[PDB]
Amino acid sequence: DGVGSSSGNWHCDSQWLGDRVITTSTRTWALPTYNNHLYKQISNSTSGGSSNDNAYFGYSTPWGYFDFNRFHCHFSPRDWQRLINNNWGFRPKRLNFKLFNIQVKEVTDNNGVKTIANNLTSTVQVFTDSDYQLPYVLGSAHEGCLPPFPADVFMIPQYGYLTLNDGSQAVGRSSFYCLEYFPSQMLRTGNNFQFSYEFENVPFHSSYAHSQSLDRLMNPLIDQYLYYLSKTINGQQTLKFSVAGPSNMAVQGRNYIPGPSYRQQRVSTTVTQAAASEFAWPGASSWALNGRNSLMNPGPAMASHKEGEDRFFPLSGSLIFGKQGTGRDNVDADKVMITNEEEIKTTNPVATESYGQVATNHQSAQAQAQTGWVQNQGILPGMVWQDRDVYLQGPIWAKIPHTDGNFHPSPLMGGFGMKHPPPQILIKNTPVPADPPTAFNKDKLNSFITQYSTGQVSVEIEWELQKENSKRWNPEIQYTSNYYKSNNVEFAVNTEGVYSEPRPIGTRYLTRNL
Amino acid sequence: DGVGSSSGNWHCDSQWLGDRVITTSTRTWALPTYNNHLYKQISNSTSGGSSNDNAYFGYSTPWGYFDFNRFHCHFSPRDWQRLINNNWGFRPKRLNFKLFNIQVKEVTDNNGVKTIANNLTSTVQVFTDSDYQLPYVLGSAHEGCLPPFPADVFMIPQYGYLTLNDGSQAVGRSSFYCLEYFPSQMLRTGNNFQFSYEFENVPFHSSYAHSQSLDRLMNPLIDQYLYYLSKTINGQQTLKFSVAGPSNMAVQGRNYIPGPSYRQQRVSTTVTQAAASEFAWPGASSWALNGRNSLMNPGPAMASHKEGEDRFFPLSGSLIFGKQGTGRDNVDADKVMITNEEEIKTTNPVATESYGQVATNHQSAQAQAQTGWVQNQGILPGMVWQDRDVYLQGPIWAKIPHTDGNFHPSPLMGGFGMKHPPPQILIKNTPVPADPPTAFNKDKLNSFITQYSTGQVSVEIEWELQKENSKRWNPEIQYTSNYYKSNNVEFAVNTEGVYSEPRPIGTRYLTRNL
Amino acid sequence: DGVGSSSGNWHCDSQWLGDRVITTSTRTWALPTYNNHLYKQISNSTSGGSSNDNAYFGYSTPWGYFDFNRFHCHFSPRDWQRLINNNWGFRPKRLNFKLFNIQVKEVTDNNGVKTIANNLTSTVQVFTDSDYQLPYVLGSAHEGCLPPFPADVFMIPQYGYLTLNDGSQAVGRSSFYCLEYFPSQMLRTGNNFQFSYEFENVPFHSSYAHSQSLDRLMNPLIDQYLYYLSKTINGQQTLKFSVAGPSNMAVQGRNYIPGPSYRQQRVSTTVTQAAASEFAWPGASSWALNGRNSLMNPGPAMASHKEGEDRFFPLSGSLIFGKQGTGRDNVDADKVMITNEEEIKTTNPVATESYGQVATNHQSAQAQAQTGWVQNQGILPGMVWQDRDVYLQGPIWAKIPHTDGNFHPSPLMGGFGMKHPPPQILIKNTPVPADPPTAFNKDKLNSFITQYSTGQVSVEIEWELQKENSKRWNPEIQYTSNYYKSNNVEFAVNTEGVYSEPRPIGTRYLTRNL
Repeated sequence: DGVGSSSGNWHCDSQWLGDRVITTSTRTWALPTYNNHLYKQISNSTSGGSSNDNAYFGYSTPWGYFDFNRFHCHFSPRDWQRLINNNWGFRPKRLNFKLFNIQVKEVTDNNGVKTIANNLTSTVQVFTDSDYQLPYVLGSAHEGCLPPFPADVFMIPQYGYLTLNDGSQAVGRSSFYCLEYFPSQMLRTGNNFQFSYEFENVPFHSSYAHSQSLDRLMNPLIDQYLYYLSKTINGQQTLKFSVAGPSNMAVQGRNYIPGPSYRQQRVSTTVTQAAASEFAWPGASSWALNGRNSLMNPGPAMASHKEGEDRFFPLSGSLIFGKQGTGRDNVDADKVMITNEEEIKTTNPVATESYGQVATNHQSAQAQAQTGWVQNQGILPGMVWQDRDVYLQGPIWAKIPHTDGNFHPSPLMGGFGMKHPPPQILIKNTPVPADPPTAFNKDKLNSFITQYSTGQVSVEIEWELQKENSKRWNPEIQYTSNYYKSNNVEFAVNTEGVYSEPRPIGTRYLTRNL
Repeated sequence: DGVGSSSGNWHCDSQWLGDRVITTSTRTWALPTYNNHLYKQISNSTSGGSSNDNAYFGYSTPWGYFDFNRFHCHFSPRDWQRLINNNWGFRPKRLNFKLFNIQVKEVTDNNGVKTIANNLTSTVQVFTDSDYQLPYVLGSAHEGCLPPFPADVFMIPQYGYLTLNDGSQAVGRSSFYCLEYFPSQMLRTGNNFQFSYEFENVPFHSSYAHSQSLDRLMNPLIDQYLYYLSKTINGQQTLKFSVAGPSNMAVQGRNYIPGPSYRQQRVSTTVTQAAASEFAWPGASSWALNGRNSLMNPGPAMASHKEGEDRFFPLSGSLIFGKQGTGRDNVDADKVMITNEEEIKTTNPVATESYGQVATNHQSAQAQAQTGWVQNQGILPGMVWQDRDVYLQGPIWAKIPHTDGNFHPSPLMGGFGMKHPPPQILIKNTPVPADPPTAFNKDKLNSFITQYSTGQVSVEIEWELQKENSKRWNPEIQYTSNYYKSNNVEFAVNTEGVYSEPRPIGTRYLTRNL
Repeated sequence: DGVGSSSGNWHCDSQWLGDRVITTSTRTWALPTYNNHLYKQISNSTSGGSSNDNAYFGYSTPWGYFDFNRFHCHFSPRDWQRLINNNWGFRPKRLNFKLFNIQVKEVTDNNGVKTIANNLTSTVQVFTDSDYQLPYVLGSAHEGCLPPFPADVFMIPQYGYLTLNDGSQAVGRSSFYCLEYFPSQMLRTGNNFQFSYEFENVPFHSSYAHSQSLDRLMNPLIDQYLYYLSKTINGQQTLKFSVAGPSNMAVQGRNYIPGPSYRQQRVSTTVTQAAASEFAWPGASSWALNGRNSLMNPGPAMASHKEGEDRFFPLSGSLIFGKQGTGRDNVDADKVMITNEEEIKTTNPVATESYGQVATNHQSAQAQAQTGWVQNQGILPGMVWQDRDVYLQGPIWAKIPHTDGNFHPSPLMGGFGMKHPPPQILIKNTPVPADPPTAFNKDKLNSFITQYSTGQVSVEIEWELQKENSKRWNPEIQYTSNYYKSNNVEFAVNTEGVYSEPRPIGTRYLTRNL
């Protein structure tokens, strides 16, 4: 429109209908100039790294991008509490995104002092990768998302991507992408940008915990009409059979079995434990691709620990969040928040235990029957399992890789897997050259006016709800704040205005039968 | 129609529309009399074999069959080059088949000299197994398909099938099929045969190579909001956590993991390597069925070798084609063409490497953390993979076995899996008895006129194309002939008129993101 | 239709309308099996040649082809005489082609004796290269055309083509063409083939000789109003000028100049001339392409000899025809017929003379004026010329090479140049395999029934005529037979039934002004 007219209003609210909840969040963003308007080839050689498992090749772009792939970007703690305490499931339906109130500033430095002024004629470029023609980086748990607290002003992360690499070198199959080779809208201070997106059909997330275990689905009062091998010896091959009943539930015939497993090493959170060695990488569970070892993290959805063993967690089978103010490198256990998936112990195997035992020979009068531990078990017919729970500060969705085949493409870090997820939204400040020389020079200009941009961003997502119809008589487990006095209110600001999330919040508090 | 009128024309051409390509191929065939018009029980006893893994029971029929289940039967090398260099995928849509210009000949031998003359009144019988009531032998990479060179005249292979066997003996469940118990059209020299077939819906074949690896999908500039266990000891269980970022990509959380594996033994193509033993069968990867060991060949789609290790190939995990003129038994490595699947190293594990490592115990102050190699890994949720590539001389389709359950029924040798593939087309010369005795004899006649038949066969297949919409800036890898001078043109005839295919041609040259 | 019904009639006649003449010719042809149904790579190595100017690479096909690119294939000598004596020009308009009365024979040899019998069920394949996708070999003066005498039975020439070569080797850019990769009609004894072709617009051939010379177009009674430099010296630079008039026609100003030239060495037909050396190749005029020297033959259209010098002919600037019964190698001059282009001496320069003289320095008081002979002269503005005359036994048309640029694409051997000439008509006997073995063998069949085919071919061409409207008073020169007695009639059969053409007949007997 014009310089003196706002191009949008501040929309931040949650609307709770019967089977739907609509979340709207608005944030103020700041966008600097990245790479000084240049594309730069990057690799482990340019970052000084030399281990082959950490080798890479790719490019850093002068473009930024908008990321809102975390639940706390849309749900307040109270809204999250309502969702998890009142619904058996939820899933995103549609998306509305807006950019408005664009403000481009120029920075001039004379001597140790910088002056900031408006550049009303400068432009900012925005486009969406609706055709998914660029590498998708929103499927990784990267920082730079919209802040959970609406009052926080955030910096737009720089967009970068990786391609095929051989050590620090590239190959002929490696691809180079120029983001200026895409049509993009150019916005001055009076312009705004908006688009709508429809989520593809995805299953409802399981925001419930099973009230029954897979091995306890039988009637505890009635025998089965099936027999099991009880005895074998007299005290001669004396085969004896008995009815499987309530007194021996472990040997009863069952129609379904627990889901797959990929065993994790076990770590205790108890201080004054002596470790026998440094094992964080040597003892790690891991998968190899083209000679590169990657850590299995978080791996298949498995129960974090057995009943009563909350002190143990899988070495890399659980999401680890950092508390507010936590450092980047080598922080203590009390500075991080270790999530656990104990709710899925009713259907999924324990992460730090073998799946089971399998016969490994033919027993005879000369050879005793032998069994072997199954540390990793693939998918078998009749298996049932629960996917990893999602969290308030955890990811929402991920892009299913474009491959010939996949099985249960639920993101392993939690969330909804989609072939066509919300498109990447890329933003960049248009370069503004400084005064050029009065004589023609064919070289590209390298002198630009120092600029940055700021504005507001709004994203609205409609969520579909799956209401609970339980006939359970006794009250359910519910997420609740603790009344006991404390120096600060949980999920609030401190005396210095710092917002903090004191604990990870799952979704599985209500119960339903298996 | 009549003796002196052709029943069809020679159609051999390729028509390239926008999203579709129509291939038409015509060949001249010759059909002899098989088994002297008899059905014969066959087994490993009748072929003199005595190893139980090679034991069989079945029947050889006097019928021949038409096979066009190889890509070079329909695509010329130039058409194949266009398809692979300009399309991200393709799949068959519909089929047209024709038999015409039937010519039945009689052969008479007087003394060391044979005379060939037309038998205008004799008939040839043709029918299609549209109901799939006969054993399907087109799903195996058998010889006898239409020649890649249109000028070559080919011999129709004899139809045979196998049933249940116990050693060299049959069981009560074994089935015997009489092909004369089917309605078939009888054609004289003036008649022709034709039918149309519609391919069932199949996914597009992946004629692309990924430009990204599964372990390099993150933004190389932004840290994750997740932590990993870095340290453990002081130099006391001192648990330390760090942010997973660009400097350590191997430990970053990931949503998807590489596909399944079934490890192959590794063989070097380098001459003057000393082998430690004869291992081609003892070292083989293998699966057992009812006490019979079958070689795992080609097995699950896995990367043939790591980067830079082209000299290595899996022992039986790759398709091996023979060069023109190559012998049948014990030929050298230079007489065969070893295909490789290096393009799928971005998503599939290396065939000659373990899938990864899994924890095998509980670490403590007394026991060091232990890990074990995963040589075989089944399907797990979140896995993605690419199927085996198809080749110009490789198979096109296969029949999915009629079973209660299957997973990703893409043929392991490459191609399109279908419950209802193109039906088997069976052809046989009608027996023409010689002069019978003037006195009645109840025994079946065993004196027949020596006959064979010849004619033309045409098959037209419409293929749907998936065009590429890449935004890649740098040029792609393309299949191209080499300009450098040579004695012969590749994919052409020699000075003796022998057509040869000098190398296997895949389909994965273009690139797309993962 | 049927075995016992003719598929066409014998049409051979000429119809003379006002401005059009329609020629129809029918011939009986015989087609053997070429290369034993095989494609064969050929080169100068396979023919034993080692000079680099004669090096080649290409392929010989089992296909034959129909050629009627000679005027005597359509015009009888009397029709040719009428055309040349009554018309100032002519050009082809449209074409009708027919194949009918197909007869396929099988040949069996027992011991030194061959038996020929009909094979009523065998087929012959015919198609036209209407899209010009195959190398065009009809643009060369090759043998194998329809005989000039309608009663002669001719053998169909074998089709072959050449591609890019480096010595006896090929390069990556070399192309291999399979003629079975084209749709073709298959004809039994009852079938026939026909198609129509429309000639693209071409200029009328000049069937006239100019009655004026380019240097004698002025009025012989009137002076010009232009002056020329007559004198220079006194006997001091004394410049003198004079009027150019009838007394000095050589110095008169002229608006147009004779056409281009490329000088030929001069050869006398007079016996008992002593040559100073062997010069037939060393003295030859020639052009080089990629290091290969090709003879300039027949080169640009130039006058064969000056007035009264009929004994001289250019070394390779004239078409040389062989008399009936003339051998292939090293025949005497009386065994060949040397054509001459003396009719174009009025506009074209003499082939064995320089185009003219050009100044080569600046004359002064110290340096005498110098001139140099112009042995080769390119196109200049104001040039006019006549193209090479066509002959009764000479070629009719040629295909203009598909190139970015060309100038006056009239074929240098004479005729009409067309981007889309009459398409090549290719014919082949369908291979008929002998008795195949009773056991399947994957190799292509190499045992075939010995066969050949015969039939009639008819071609009808409509020619447009350009009538003469001369006001010349005295009678014109006309082609006429000589009344004087001779042992045989010219253009007739001998006592042994051998038809002969005793002399080449041009088209330029009538006259018109320049």
